Amino acid sequence: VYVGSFSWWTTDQQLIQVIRSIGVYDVVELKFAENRANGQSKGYAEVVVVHKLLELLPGKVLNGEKVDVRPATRQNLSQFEAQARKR
Amino acid sequence: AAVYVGSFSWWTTDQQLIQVIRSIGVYDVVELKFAENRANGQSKGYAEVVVASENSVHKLLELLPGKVLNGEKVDVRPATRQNLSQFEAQARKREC
Amino acid sequence: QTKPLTLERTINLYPLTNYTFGTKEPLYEKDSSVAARFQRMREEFDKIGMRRTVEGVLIVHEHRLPHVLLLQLGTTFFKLPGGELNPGEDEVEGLKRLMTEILGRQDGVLQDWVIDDCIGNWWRPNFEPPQYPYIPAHITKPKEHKKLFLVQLQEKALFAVPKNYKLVAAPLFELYDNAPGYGPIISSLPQLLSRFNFIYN
Amino acid sequence: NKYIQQTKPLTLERTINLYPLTNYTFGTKEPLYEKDSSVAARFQRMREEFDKIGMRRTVEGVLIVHEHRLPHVLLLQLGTTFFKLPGGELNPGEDEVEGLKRLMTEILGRQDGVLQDWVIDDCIGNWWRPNFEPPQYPYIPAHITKPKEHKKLFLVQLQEKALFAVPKNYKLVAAPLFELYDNAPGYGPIISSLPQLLSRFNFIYN
Repeated sequence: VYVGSFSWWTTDQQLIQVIRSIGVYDVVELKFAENRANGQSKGYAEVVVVHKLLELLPGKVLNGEKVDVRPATRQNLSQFEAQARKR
Repeated sequence: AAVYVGSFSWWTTDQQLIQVIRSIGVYDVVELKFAENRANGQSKGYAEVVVASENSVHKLLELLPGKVLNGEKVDVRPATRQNLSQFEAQARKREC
Repeated sequence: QTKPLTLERTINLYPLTNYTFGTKEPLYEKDSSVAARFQRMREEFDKIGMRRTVEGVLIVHEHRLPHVLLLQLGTTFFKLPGGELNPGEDEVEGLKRLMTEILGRQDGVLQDWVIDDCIGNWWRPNFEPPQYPYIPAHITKPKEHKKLFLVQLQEKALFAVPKNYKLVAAPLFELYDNAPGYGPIISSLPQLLSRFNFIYN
Repeated sequence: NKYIQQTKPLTLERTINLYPLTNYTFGTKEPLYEKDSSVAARFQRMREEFDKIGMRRTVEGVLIVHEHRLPHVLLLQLGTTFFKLPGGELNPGEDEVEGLKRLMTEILGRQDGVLQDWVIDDCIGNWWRPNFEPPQYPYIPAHITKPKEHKKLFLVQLQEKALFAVPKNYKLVAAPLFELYDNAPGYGPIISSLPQLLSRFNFIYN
């Protein structure tokens, strides 16, 4: 699963609490896309547990913006990466 | 008017060069410009000595060659493009 | 505190929302060209000696991260507030004077600058742009000594910026490894600030 | 019995005595091998341990000498182009400074009975590793609440003379600050920023 887009100060802790409030406690690991040069978050994350997050998580507002959740594929990573640098 | 002086170690100082120049009777040095690696400021072991007068350039060319800076005898030549090329080639050849 | 201050130095940061920003009359550089810059440096070197510059690093916090206040001229040029010390002037008193000249209020109400920490030193070996955080071994007479200080801010303050400049709060990640954008001195600040234990008030 | 001395003036201006490179010598001891020699092994152990004890805490020492009135940083060279500072991992709850003293004695401590005395009064900087990957930064990125490694650097003041014992598979070398400066490709981001980190110190060239 991929989630985003959100601001660069949206934390892994904030993202986790929003995931628990829909009923996903089976999260293994969060990994943010980051600028490697300076460590800045690119505003999206790969979440690793699925269909609970695809369904109930979108339509939630995190630090102002609405989250788009979609399944982890190459197709969906290019869309979030293209969206990242459209900012 | 100017000359190139070299070659010498990277720890040969501005003060040491000015003192040897004073020792041959030259007191109108307008600028001492060491050849340097721009990235880190290290001296490449030669310098341009700019003086106010041709009298001082004549003295530098006659009296300075052979003088010793930190164990090395220095060469001194007129500051021409050809001589700059030759000092820089020598410095590049030392860097190895 | 339990540890020596040399081993652990704690600094209070306040949020950017605690601060306000105005503008005042433009403040123009003493030198109108690079050529004129180095000519004056040369003349002052002969008449007085090494130029002594002090600059202040003023830090706020926003979104979890320290931000340094920078003066921006135009698109691409950035500098720290500071300037030249007078002959014999104390470094700290001199930086307070300069900060007041640059960011002080027109209504006469003084800022209270607190300056207790040197963060680095940069040296100009020649009458030329390059500066290094050490004196090259062949240079016994550097032409400029630039000293950087952390300036601890009051909980709240109004800064009046000369209108030819913009004041920007740059997060440390924007500066880090960005010498092309900010030059070697500003781009090194993340490293130089890393030792501080910052309290995010 | 002794006379009561005046206070040493309290200032955050730090003055540090340096001594000539040739005041320091070394003998050889038995080779040293780090816990991990491969990248993949490094990060596997870091993951495993992170689950057990939490954030890795590393401490490293910066030992400074001078030649030609330029400070030189002592480095451990393990390969043509592979350098590290003396240091390593703290044990659980171990004090940062006492831990660095242990690590330094383990790596460089003289083997002939005379106890090495490390003077460690100065923190130089901090680097954080946000993930189980190579990047480290001099700050914690705003989105990271749980960094995987915190590395702290300290200036270690040397006595006028010292004998070290160096593991035989290492070399101990003295890097002029101009060799490190802007040389992240050769030395990495931590070592290459030591010139900047040391610039605040008032060095005395004895």
